[PDB]
Amino acid sequence: VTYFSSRKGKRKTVKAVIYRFLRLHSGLWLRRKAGYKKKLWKKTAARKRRLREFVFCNKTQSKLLDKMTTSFWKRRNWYADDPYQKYQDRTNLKV
Amino acid sequence: PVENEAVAPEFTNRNPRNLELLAVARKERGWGTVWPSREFWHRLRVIRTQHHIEALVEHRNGQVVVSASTREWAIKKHLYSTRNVVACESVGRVLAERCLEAGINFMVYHPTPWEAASDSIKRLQHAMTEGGVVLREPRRIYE
Amino acid sequence: RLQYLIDLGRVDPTQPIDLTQLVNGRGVTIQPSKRDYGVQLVEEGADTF
Amino acid sequence: QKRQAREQLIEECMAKMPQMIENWRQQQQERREKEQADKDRRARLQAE
Amino acid sequence: LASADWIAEPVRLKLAVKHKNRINRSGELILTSECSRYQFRNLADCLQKLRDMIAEASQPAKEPSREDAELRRSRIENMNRERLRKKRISSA
Amino acid sequence: SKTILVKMMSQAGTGFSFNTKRSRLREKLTLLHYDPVVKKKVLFVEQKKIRS
Amino acid sequence: RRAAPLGPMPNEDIDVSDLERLKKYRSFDRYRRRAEQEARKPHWWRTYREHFGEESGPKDRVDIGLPPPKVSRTQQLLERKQALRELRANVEEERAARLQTARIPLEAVRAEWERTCGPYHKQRLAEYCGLYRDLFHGATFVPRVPLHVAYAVGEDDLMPVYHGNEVTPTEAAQAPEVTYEADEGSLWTLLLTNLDGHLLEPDAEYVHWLVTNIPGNRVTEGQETCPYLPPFPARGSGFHRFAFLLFKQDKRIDFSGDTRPSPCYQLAQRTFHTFDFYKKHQDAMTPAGLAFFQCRWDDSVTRVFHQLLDMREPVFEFVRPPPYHPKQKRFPHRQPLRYLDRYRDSHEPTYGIY
Amino acid sequence: SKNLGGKSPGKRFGIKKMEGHYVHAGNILATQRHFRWHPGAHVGLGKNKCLYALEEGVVRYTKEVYVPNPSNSEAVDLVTRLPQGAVLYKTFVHVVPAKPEGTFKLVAML
RNA sequence: UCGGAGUACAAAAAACCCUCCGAGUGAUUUUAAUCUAGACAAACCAGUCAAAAUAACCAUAACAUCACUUAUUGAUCCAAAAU
Ligand SMILES: [Mg+2]
Ligand SMILES: [Mg+2]
Ligand SMILES: [Mg+2]
Ligand SMILES: [Mg+2]
Ligand SMILES: [Mg+2]
Ligand SMILES: [Mg+2]
Repeated sequence: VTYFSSRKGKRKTVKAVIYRFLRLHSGLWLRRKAGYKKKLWKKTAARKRRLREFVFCNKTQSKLLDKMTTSFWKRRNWYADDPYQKYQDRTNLKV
Repeated sequence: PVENEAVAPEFTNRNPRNLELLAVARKERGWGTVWPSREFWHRLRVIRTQHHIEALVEHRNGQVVVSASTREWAIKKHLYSTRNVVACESVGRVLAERCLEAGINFMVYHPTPWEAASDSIKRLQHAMTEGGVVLREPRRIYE
Repeated sequence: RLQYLIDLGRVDPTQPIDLTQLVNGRGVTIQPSKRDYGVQLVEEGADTF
Repeated sequence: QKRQAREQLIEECMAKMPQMIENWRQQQQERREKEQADKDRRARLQAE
Repeated sequence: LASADWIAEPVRLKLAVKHKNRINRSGELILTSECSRYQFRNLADCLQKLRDMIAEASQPAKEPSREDAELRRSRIENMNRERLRKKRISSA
Repeated sequence: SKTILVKMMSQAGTGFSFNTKRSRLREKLTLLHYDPVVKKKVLFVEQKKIRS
Repeated sequence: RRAAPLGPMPNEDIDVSDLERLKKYRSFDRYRRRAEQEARKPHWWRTYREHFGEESGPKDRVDIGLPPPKVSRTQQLLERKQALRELRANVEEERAARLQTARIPLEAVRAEWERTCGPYHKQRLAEYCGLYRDLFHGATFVPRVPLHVAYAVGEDDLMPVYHGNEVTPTEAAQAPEVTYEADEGSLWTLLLTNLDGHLLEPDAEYVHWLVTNIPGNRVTEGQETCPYLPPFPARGSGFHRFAFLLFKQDKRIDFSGDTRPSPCYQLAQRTFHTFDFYKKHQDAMTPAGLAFFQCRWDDSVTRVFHQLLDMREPVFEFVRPPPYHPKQKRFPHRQPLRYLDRYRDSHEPTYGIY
Repeated sequence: SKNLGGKSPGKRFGIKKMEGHYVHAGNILATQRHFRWHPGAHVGLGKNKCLYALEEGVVRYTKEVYVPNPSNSEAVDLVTRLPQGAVLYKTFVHVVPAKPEGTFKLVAML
């Protein structure tokens, strides 16, 4: 990660994280299961469902992705017909 | 207001048969490894000794609900050779009539593979069905 | 929020209210460079409007 | 047009589905019967 | 329901015989909506329910189809209690 | 004895394929599978060979 | 570490050595019979019944009822043996049994069952339905005398009320006919009790028809303390139990506290406790007959609630406990995207300040 | 050398919930490779011989008799070869349900 | 690289160029779905179960089965597929 760029001196971001991850405004990150497109004929239906299902990331990976991504991707986003707009926020978090 | 309008919205129904009749009672799902499966509210149990024939309807706790036995004088004095296929059929008819009197209409029967292919108990099941008692106890709502 | 603006006087219903008027009354903020295409209407407080 | 073509093809292929499954079942039965008859003939000629 | 003059008499009678489970003792038919948090959507649902009731009570082509899974038990118990009911002795 | 990986498609007109392991010395593959597009018991026939 | 068993082990009796000289059972049915015979014994280890409610195991039930009929066992056995021998001597019955074409007079079978062993079956089914668990709370009786209750649906339609039957309020709207055998020298009391349906008190039950001082069989000429009230179960909570209890009494009992008025449409007065009733009339009354049936809600209950009782119809529903969910974590690990939907208050988008 | 492939991590086959533990539906009570604990009341059996509670309640462990399925040939043969006084005993895991099925609440007084 | 047994005797885990078995697949038809509570295990990636509800067959089961059944298998990216 480039903490200080050469042209503008800002902090760059890695494109792999934005290509294979999605950040919700609540701080959670969204990702796909590894191996969900490899050798589907060799796997059970339940295993295939688990592979196809979306999963979250814990605190360590979330902090790593936050460090590796710029604050532009942490903004509040109001897309038209956004499927994840309902998941953007958090409710009933007794902490 | 009217003295009779008091409701106490938390109504308690003390009848033990209530949930079984509504088919929302807790069936005893489970074992799977041993036989027979104990997932029922009422079960038919046919005991064929070398002398007498006794058909029980048992609840999941093991108590006897209604029974029809060749040892009973009513069937003994009216029926000859209480071990026959006709004896099994008569016991089944009497048990079906008694179940109709008792208000029970659904029960499970789980015979052995060599018992389901017999002549006496095949006709016993036929008589039980013709008497109004139907097997295959209904599926539990929200099982 | 629209009701809050109107009753605090930031925007006036007597005149036609546009996105310009909302921006002037500080009811909404629009950033065109962030691919924003304007203001949409939701029904969060439609019961007391 | 694509939706209507898809629906038409689905209906046309489903209209012959009982016939296709019956034909497949009869073909499998014929193959099994032929194999059994061949084995029976071989056993009968070898037993004598 | 009996004072509702915007519907036909046969439709009113069909409503009274079909939806008698939700009719108060005073004859006031009552509909309830709970789904949405907005009273506007709740009234939309109530009016849609009323429209469906009016349509099903006004259409004479209704065959009154019923399910089987939840009614097999009722049919079996009705037949079995009728078997005992078949006793025919004069009384009273 | 080497197996064969064969991709079989539905005969219900709808496009629906699935892969199955088969024996090389067997005939053309034809089974009765379940199609979720039409939600029915559908005859599936062999069309393609993917992997040996 | 080894510990000593707290009692005899199950298979410690048979000898391990010389197994070939020990007889075996070759029948799965025989093994099943032996296993079920052993499973009913009170073992010293933690068994299934103790954890799943054998209902306190043995219970010394207080018997409040008439003495059993004293029958000469020797002569009864002799007559039964003679009847069996006479039936066995017939050749046509043997031919029918061999040819599998034989019928039974079910009416006579039912009559004999009621005469000899019907009381015990009725008592055990009343145990199973919990009549004594709510009427006396500690006491079971044997319904020695029969009790045939029948509702009239019309001119030619009669619905019997057997032990555990299902009779609808439409059939039970009118007063039923009760028949039992008794000489013209005794007095009886009939009490119809609703065990379930009291709105306020769970430990209390309703009275529907209480008639006392019945001379012999004639129930109509006996004075009715409480007039008949058609059953009124709730729409939601269904299958209430209604029990006709028949008591035999010696003295001419008169009571002014349990007397009910002719209208008797007040549920406050229609609140009963059979325990206290039998405590009050324990000296003379002794229960001898019992006939209970189930009753659910139908269209006729609304009329009873509205016209007779002058109340609105209460409607119930079988609500289920909410599903259990664990504490929501700040960072769920490997949980599906729908994890946030399990704790959503409502399916409505909420804009806080926008 | 001559001994290869002997390294393999443990599969954590053991007992999860003990007697008196309050569990909910779907909780895995125990996992095993061979049939050590048999499911009893309100305990299912997964295809990998794991035991999971079907109802919410208290876990119990009981010694009970063993009546095998008549279709299981090996167990049937063992049963027929058992002597006249021998009865098989096994350890079963049960769940005693604590939460009632439901309550009759008033909806509307019509 | 993966699985089984002892070391590691009784919840779990536990190493060596420690002592032995194996696995890199075969045969058959019951061709074995979707969705979702709650749990096992685990640094992470991965692996496991699974109640209720829906589509097609008894109008009563479907976990594909067997070979000690446990291992019989490989992540991104990229290439060929064409849904
Ligand atoms: Mg903005
Ligand atoms: Mg005797
Ligand atoms: Mg090892
Ligand atoms: Mg290791
Ligand atoms: Mg854990
Ligand atoms: Mg299911």
